[PDB]
Amino acid sequence: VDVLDPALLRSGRLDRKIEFPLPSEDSRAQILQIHSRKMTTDDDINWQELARS
Amino acid sequence: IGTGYDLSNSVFSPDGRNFQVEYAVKAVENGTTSIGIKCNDGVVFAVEKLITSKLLVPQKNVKIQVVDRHIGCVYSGLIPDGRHLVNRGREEAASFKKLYKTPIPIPAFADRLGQYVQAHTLYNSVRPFGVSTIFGGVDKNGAHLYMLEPSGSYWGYKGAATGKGRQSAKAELEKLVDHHPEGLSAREAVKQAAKIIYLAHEDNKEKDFELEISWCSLSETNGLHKFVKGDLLQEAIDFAQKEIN
Amino acid sequence: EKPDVTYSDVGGCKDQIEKLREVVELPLLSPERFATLGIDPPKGILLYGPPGT
Amino acid sequence: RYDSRTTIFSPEGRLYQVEYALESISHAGTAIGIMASDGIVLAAERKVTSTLLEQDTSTEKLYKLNDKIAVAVAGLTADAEILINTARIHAQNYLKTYNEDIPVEILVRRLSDIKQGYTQHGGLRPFGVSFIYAGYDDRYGYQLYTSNPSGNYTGWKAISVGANTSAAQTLLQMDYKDDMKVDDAIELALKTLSKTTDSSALTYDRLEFATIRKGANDGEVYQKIFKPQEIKDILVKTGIT
Amino acid sequence: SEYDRGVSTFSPEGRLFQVEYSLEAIKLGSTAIGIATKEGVVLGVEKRATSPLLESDSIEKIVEIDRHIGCAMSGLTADARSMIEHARTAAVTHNLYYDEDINVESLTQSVCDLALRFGEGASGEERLMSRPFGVALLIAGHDADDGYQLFHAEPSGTFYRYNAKAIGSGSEGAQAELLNEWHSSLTLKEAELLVLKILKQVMEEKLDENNAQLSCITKQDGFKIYDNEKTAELIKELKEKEAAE
Amino acid sequence: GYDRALSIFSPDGHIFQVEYALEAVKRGTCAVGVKGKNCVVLGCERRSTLKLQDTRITPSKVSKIDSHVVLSFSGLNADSRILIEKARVEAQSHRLTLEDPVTVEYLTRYVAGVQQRYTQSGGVRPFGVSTLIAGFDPRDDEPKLYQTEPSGIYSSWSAQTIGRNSKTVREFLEKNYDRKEPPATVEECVKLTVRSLLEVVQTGAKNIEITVVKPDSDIVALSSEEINQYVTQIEQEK
Amino acid sequence: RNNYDGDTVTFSPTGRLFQVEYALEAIKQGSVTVGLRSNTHAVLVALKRNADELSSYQKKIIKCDEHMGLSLAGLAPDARVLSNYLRQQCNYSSLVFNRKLAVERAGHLLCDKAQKNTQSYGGRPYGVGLLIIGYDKSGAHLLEFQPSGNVTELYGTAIGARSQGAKTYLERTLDTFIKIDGNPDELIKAGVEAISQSLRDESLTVDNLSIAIVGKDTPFTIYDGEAVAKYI
Ligand SMILES: Nc1ncnc2c1ncn2[C@@H]1O[C@H](COP(=O)(O)OP(=O)(O)OP(=O)(O)O)[C@@H](O)[C@H]1O
Repeated sequence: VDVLDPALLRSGRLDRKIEFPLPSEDSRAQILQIHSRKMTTDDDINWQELARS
Repeated sequence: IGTGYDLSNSVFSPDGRNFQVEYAVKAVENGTTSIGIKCNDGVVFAVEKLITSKLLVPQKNVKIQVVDRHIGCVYSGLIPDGRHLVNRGREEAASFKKLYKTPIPIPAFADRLGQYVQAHTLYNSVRPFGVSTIFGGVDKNGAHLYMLEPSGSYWGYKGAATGKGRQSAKAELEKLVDHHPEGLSAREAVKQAAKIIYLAHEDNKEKDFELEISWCSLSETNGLHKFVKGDLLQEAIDFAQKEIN
Repeated sequence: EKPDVTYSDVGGCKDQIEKLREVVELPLLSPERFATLGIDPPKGILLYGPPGT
Repeated sequence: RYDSRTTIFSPEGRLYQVEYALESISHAGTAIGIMASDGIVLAAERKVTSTLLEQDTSTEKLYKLNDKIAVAVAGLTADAEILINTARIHAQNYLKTYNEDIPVEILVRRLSDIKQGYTQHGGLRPFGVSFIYAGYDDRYGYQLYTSNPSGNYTGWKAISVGANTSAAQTLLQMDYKDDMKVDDAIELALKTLSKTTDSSALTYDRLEFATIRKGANDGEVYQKIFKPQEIKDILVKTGIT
Repeated sequence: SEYDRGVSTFSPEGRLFQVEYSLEAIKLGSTAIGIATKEGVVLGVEKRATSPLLESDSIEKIVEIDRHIGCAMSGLTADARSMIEHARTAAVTHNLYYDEDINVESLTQSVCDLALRFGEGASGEERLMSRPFGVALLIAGHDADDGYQLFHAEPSGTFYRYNAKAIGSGSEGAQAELLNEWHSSLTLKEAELLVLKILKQVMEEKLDENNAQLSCITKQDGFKIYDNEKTAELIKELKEKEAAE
Repeated sequence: GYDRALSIFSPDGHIFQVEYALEAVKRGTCAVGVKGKNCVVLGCERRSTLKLQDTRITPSKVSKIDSHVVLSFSGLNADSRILIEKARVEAQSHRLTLEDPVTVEYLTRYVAGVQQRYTQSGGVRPFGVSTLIAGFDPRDDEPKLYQTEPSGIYSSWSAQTIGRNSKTVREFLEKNYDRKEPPATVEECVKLTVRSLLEVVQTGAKNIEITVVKPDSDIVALSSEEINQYVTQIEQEK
Repeated sequence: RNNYDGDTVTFSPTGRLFQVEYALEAIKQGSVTVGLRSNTHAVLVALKRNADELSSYQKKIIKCDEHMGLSLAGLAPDARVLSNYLRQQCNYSSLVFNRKLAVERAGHLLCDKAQKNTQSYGGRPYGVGLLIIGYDKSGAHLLEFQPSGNVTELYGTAIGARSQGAKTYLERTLDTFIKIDGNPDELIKAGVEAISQSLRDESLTVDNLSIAIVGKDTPFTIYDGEAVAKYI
């Protein structure tokens, strides 16, 4: 955030500054799931339990 | 940030504050919904205790702990840390009972607790606490509810709330002042606590909860602290279930 | 083309050498297993380390 | 760097703290002690002088620690203060216990041990102060020592610490004769002090002086500080003033 | 790295790399071999000289802890003076308290208790030793009740019972040999020549009694540290045996 | 960086403080011990810096612990100072408890034990001194020469050099010395001790210091004149 | 950063401690063990790991008392100090109050002990989980100790390496083994099946089995050798 040029730091060139954090606990479990639906899934997997790890 | 300020907890930033104490609060955010509902003839405590898996035993772990036999306390944030402040409260409470031969006043407890938290910011071989603690009871001068921040700030509260889903919780408390300008009876403030915590579980929705409610009331518990259980608790469950749906 | 080097001219039967076999030889012999699992078969490898290994 | 504390050594096993503490002595003025057959003379130099400065109430680099042994001081003076008192107290502890005055070698040994002890253990600072001990004991008659800020001692017939150590040392030993008269001992001190010192006119107020003799007032070790009016005279005999 | 500058600071593996490192101090010191048998445990060592002016007949690296408990060591001897000191005290205080032989196993624990000490304080064992111990022991003795036992006391971990163990520098190649040459059919005389046989293999020195030293724990013969003639005799038998082969 | 405390180790298991302490010995001048069949000669390089410096009042490199134990040292002079008085008291405390003349084994083991205690501790450095502790006992006729090292490890050796350029002096001593035959006469024990020291002094026959210890509490320190007859005797054969 | 990883008295910006988190990693590297219980019985089954085959194993069960005991997963030095402190407490309780202290009441003291070293500057944190069992008047109990020091009362748990397949087993058979009361054989049996599933690079032998059992009519007893020959 401190490599942002002063040209765009003037109003009316950016107006929304929108933060992306590092995926929280609840967010990890969902990301893991979609990756897991490319390959076979099983009842063995519990994503909530992988996310804690 | 660095340069002290967040690396040591007695060092002040140019902002006149300490960023580690904000971080102490952040751990409270991560902790779960606990309310205390002040009443005109008692005090009510409710807590959401989440169920991680169903191997857990029902009603056998809590965050409700008693000091004396008339002061209820519940903490949210870091669980083992929160135990130890109440434990330290007991040792303090015991000393008051020895010297003065009398239960502690709830404003006396509020002063002694706030000295203990504030001390853990004066040294750097110590860690701060990272818990809020809703507490209070009934004494001479009636019922009093206080809530302590990990900041070491307190004030009297007509409603106190902490944990993650506290946004919903604070709004429902303020509605409770408006609908009943006495803050309602302690019996129905138990039911009122169950409806709050269930809405607070819409913020915690991914897992299951266990509702534990306790009270200490002037004549509905006969001036003593007891757990709210059995047909009282079953009622709360049922009222709460009805009113979300 | 076609080196006059085998795993006799390398000492150690190291951990990296066991993971190295899996990348080249295993999906070349049988791309069937990789397809069924639903992983896309290893074919990229980066050997890196201190000098003189 | 490995100058963070006394505990820690460089690759080569030297300790920088000792080194700094030696250098501390030579940022305060020249001090010269000469032993002679007929007395040991002490002379020191004032690093301070302002026009409104007084220095007639006390000598700021000469203390008698006992009625037979006295020390001239080189180093930081606050550091000096603590130790001057420790030594003098230890001296009289000896007097209480044995009903006779402390031998020189013990007195020096005690302070170098304390100074080393601050290096050997703890967080405490080393204290860079070099004392020239001039004493008399029946073990070796007149004895002139100095103590290192490295925390050990060496016997002497002359030594110079404080500013211009190299300059003072060659000049003193060139005009040394094994015997030496106490008057010549005085005359020599003043001559080496002028050359070293960057104040062209060496006046009596830039000088501290004591002469220590058992050849004067026999059967009694007698240490006598010269007054300003006596120091004023000897400068005219050496032709400075 | 950064996890070898704290002794209460763990690695992102959950370990202490101050402690890990002390394992390599143990390995640095010269080889020691112990082999338990059903007749006694034979404890052999390696020494090193750089000058023949070294008195090799008046140096310790097999030490007597009792008249039936002996030990070998490997690693830093600065640490070992202290380690062996503690362990002498325990055997003696046991006979003080009890008039009966210490247990081999029990001794093994007490040693490891002093090993635990890395800082100061801690309940139920007030800590007085300030750094990691850099010394291990092979602990061999005899109590009747468990017969002859061989343990390796590991300051980093805790004690592991062995039926044969090599520590030090030459440990990796010895352990494999000791797999193929520990039997449930060993005799005490054969064990003696076995130890020398394994030592020579990993010793890049000359085999002589000047850098070796056998000893036994036999409960009927007492703890006997052997003579130079005696060990010399065992060097001689070894060579005639392997000449024929 | 693991040379910042004695509570932090390197991946090889060293505390570099001890390693840097051994280099500190080398700053202090050499000391040589050599035993014979009925003596030990403990001989040392002495320093003569200036005419001003004395010898009376200027420390010796030999200090006598007691009447049947002697001690030489090499290292920093301040560090050995606390160690010697400390050593002397320990030596007295033996007799106080037991009521017997001090054992040489007891003495090397406690004195390096003081060193050991410091090294074990992480908040304080130990000394930077290696010593020779030589002696006899009135009961035992066996001559003993022991060593300490800055780690607080004590070792026993028939003959040893420690101090300044010790290694070079060592190699010469190996050859002449035999565990099968040490020097038979005292005078011959002294000749070897001198032959070794000649090397470190370069020239200086006032700079070679000889002391002799024999059983039945015989310690002598040789006159300047006596040390000089050896030097001249060694040059005629040389 | 992980420049908050340099202390035990310094919370991170997100309100975590890295020290307590790395300690969780140490459980995972520690040896697997399964707890479970019934109204009238409680069992630990633990995998006894050797360093090699000249090594005669290691006890993973420490007897706390005659009605209490614990098992371990993670650091062996750490299990040792907290076992000493816990044993003192059992002695204390029995000396001063004539009483078998409740498992759960016992567990709040061990929780504090942990948090002492968390609060203070120095004091190594603890990077072990202990599974606590006991049988008092209030029946069997099972606590799971954390390196935070939190105490969790469960009907069943597993910790260590590859211990997640044992939690999926127990969940399914949860209600089954509780109802079995007055029959230790079955509860014992269940703990063996759980820890079968864990395995990798290992096969159960006689001397990998250590079963620790306390119950309605049973002292704290650790079973080994010919008595686990009926359950290998
Ligand atoms: N595995 C090995 N077996 C035998 N010798 C080896 C082995 N590894 C390295 N060497 C020796 O080291 C020499 C030089 O190193 P080599 O070419 O194997 O290394 P590299 O780490 O791949 O190098 P670079 O940085 O030069 O690309 C070889 O010619 C060989 O003699």
